Amino acid sequence: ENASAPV
Amino acid sequence: SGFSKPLHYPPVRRDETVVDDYFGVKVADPYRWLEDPNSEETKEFVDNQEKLANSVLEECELIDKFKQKIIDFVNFPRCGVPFRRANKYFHFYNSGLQAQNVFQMQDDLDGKPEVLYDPNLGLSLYSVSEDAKYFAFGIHSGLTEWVTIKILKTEDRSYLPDTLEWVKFSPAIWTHDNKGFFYCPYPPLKEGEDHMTRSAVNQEARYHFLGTDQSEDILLWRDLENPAHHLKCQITDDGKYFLLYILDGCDDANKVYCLDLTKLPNGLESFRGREDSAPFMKLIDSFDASYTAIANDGSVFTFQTNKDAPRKKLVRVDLNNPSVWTDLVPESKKDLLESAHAVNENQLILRYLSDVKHVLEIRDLESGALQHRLPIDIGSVDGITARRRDSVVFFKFTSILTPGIVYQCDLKNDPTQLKIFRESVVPDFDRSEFEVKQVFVPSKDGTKIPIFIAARKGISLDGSHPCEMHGYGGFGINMMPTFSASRIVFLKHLGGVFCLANIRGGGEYGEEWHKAGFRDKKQNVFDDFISAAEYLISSGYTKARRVAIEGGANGGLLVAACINQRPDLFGCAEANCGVMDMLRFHKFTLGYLWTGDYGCSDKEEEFKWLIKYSPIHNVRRPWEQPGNEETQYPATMILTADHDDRVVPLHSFKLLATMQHVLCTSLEDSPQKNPIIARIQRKATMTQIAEVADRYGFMAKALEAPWID
Repeated sequence: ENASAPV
Repeated sequence: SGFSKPLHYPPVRRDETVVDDYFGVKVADPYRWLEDPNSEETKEFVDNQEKLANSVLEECELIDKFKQKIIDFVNFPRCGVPFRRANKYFHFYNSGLQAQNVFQMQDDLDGKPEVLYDPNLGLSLYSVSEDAKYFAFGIHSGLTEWVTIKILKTEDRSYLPDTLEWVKFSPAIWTHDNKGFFYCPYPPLKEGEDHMTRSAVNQEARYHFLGTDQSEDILLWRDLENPAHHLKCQITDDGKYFLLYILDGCDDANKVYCLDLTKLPNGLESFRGREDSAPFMKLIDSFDASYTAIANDGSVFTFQTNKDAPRKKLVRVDLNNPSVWTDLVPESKKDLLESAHAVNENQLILRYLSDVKHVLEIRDLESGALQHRLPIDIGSVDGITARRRDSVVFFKFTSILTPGIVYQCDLKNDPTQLKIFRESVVPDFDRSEFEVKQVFVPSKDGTKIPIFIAARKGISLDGSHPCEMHGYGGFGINMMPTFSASRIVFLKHLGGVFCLANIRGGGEYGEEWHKAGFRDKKQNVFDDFISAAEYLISSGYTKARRVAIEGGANGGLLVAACINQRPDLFGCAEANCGVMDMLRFHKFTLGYLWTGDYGCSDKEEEFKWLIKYSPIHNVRRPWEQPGNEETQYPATMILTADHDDRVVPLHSFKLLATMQHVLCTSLEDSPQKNPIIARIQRKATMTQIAEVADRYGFMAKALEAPWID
């Protein structure tokens, strides 16, 4: 849905 | 030993008079003073540890190559899972490196997207009203977790004056009259407390009318006799029932109170008096099992539960006859029922975890009958938010080598067949050169532990490859092999092998898997992780000095306990925000909530298990054990922030001081040559990139792994 960046 | 520039460890003062008695066992605590983050002496320590850390990192010449690759590999468009309200569809979007996701809206499924709110001028808890005319969202004011809720009109993107303080994780649950919503805030700040230093107790369930001040909100529930009991809430898809869930600590267990909204004369305004709590039907009134409502047909509810079902199941009960509960979908004897979702008026989507891979079932809601079954490849499916009235279901698929696919399924018109709605792409990365597999590895006690292993196709198992292993092992958390941009850099440009280990204490095989790695059996978690490293070595992926281990929070505890017990096995260890003083954790901020998994040094039996693995209490010079004179600790980086109310930084600081004392500064000519440092963040995508580049640069150096173009 509102996901952080996949660092 | 990777590092050659010698190390000037700073003096750190020991208070030799601090001693505590735990049921006749004397434990000294000479770094007690590091528990105060605001004192002059603690701030000097931070300064001295930053200077040491910077000096070691300056020798790590691949930090900059790593950093630029991470930026390049993460810079791609990403779509969140869409959801529906009235006839609008909403989703999040990021071009690649925007600090926060932008919130979008469209008229039909085939419609053109418009920007509804762009924060890039931190934000959670986004919730759109039933008629799609309003949206509620949370802004983060501080360094703490506290959120403020505001509301916008979707027609012109204008704000309402409404401001709701003291929210943490509670989103707005809208009534179908569009007049307001339920939410679960903590009370206003009282005398003697301060926004930085307030606890989160006495949580309330409230109803907010649009266009009013927070001080007018209707009070539906609080319990001053049980200040630590916390809340979640929900409204039924038909709009008729408000559900309140009450929880105690970290357990998968909750109460269920139901309020029939159709029986109130003059709606929620009936409670204007207080008379302090509403007339809930208290369907479940103990903390014996988990219950989540999936559907209702009038007073007949379907629930997901773990009641006498450690792998979970679906049950049915009529609120007018609450003694009688009946199985709808029986517990599987092999697979965990992770989640369930009522869709397309009369169907159920069930998400099963079967040997740590997802399987989706589509069933009839009334009978429970199986209609289709879809096994999923290695990775994770998540984010099913469709409601019972919705005919299109969306979800997200992610894996180690798959940055993100959103799938779409029109269960009404073109059923059974998943179409791609959006697919993300990592730039300049050939995904076909790499693969992921699963093997099961024996732990100390014989239990088989599944692990995933990602590597370049066709490698020789000659011991030559650098290897990174990740795990967690607690709280019923399921560890899935998802996408990380920095992990791609490790695989491609460092020639690495990556391993994710599904150790005990997780939820992967249900509640029995969780209980076999908690409380008295916590040591099982460490033994499981050690076994996985031993397998990677004996099967010829890598060797002892070329294994790195990493983990965060309970995973940081994992790393620190494993390096204390088997330092010979690892070449690098990275613990992020770890729980390191297991005798004192429950005394700080919200650490008291973790006693359900760990136990507490207040009770004598629980102390006896905690003392054996507590990291700050088990640091020992490996070379003084008679058969392993050639062993030292791995090169170690402890990651934390100087201020952190989730996992207080005293944990990391005390460990760091203990390791530096015992291994480096207590003796004159230490065999310990591998560096022991902390990377301390003072006080966002670019912040996170710099932390991860530091950790991988340090790792490459420690494992003596060169860069590959």
